Amino acid sequence: SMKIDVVTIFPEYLQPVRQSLPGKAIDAGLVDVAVHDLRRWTHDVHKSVDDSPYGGGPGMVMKPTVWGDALDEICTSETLLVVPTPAGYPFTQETAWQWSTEDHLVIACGRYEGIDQRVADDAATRMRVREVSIGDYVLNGGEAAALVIIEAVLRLVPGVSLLEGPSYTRPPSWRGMDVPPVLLSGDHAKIAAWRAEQSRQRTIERRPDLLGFDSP
Amino acid sequence: SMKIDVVTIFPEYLQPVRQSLPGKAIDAGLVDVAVHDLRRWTHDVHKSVDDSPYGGGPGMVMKPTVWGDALDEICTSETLLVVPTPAGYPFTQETAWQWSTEDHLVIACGRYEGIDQRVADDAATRMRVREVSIGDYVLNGGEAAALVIIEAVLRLVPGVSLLEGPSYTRPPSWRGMDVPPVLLSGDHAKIAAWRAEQSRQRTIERRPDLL
Ligand SMILES: CCOC(=O)c1cn[nH]c1
Ligand SMILES: CCOC(=O)c1cn[nH]c1
Repeated sequence: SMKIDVVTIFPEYLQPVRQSLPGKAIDAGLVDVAVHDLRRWTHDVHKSVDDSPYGGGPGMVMKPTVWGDALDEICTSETLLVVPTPAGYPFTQETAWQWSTEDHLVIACGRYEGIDQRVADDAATRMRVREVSIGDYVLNGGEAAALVIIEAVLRLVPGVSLLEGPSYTRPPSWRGMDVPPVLLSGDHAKIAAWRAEQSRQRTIERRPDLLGFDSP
Repeated sequence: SMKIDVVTIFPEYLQPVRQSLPGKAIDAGLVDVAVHDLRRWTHDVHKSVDDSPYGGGPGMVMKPTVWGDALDEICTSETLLVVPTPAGYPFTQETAWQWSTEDHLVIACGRYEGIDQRVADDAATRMRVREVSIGDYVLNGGEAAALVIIEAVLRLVPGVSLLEGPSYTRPPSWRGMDVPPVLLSGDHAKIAAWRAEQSRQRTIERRPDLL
């Protein structure tokens, strides 16, 4: 069974929920997901986890010491350490398929200004490290990106190109709008053709990059 | 004050949590977020929300009569309707900035196989509709994508290029590794030039597509 550990200063936010895809996986016994409060590894009364950046700039950077103790306790040399960040290598469907065979994923959630770089540098001396982006926008912390990665990966676990065109179900006419009649005909070959053409025009319009063309 | 309505068959999973950024905004009174269970608008005892695809194929497609009623109740002509889908236009930082000044966002979460296309086509005749992808991977449903979109938009509400390089804070030395000396130099022109070169090298290595 696969084990996923998540580390965050917002533990309530990432606590697993029974009625969800990861919730079902856990219940089928196919995965163990544990959430850890980063503040468990702090010593001071005020339990501080970040500080102003060396060299100046906005916001705060998470301290290396606290992350060091957390990952020392949670990770082994076998661990794949996942770190969401706007500056990461791209997380894609290939990435999801690959991670779906892993024994132990640890996901380190940190603020967007970053965890002190020495943390990832240190971890890399003992385990495989993957800093990754799920897309080109900014989140305040890695938490929401962790939830996307967990969804993408777990649905590919055993036992759990081109854009898709429009899809339709009953009734065949609704508010004066009809389902494309080819879909009603039962001709497998004609239906395959119409769907291919629909996918072509959608991909060219919305995602020309996928077909090897310049973006808008 | 911004209003966000989220429509889903997984209401617990999407319930706001106090200990989060969206939870802070809500308690600060900068947004009101409302989560609705789609099953509220079903017709039968089974609370059916999908049905087999015309033309055949795997998976199921969400019913137009059910989503139709739900959006009639929730949306107004001022609504910007958001539909996460792998087939969408890309959601980017530019998109988040645009939506951050909207009065009413409604986010329709469905399974990845899709919602009957006539729902969006119908809605687009009396309100603004945006189908968007948050990245090139497959989720079972739009729920996690909605959390990401809400996160990116809300942090841009008042009150709540190249890649960024490495960042550092105290202590100066840790486990045999020193913060790069130039950052403690007090030469802020040189610091900006060093950070630009770090950004350039990191972008070459991790995202060469951005050049
Ligand atoms: C630490 C925050 O991380 C992000 O904002 C992100 C991750 N992927 N895309 C954006
Ligand atoms: C309705 C399911 O939505 C997705 O799978 C998705 C959205 N953006 N990237 C993937």
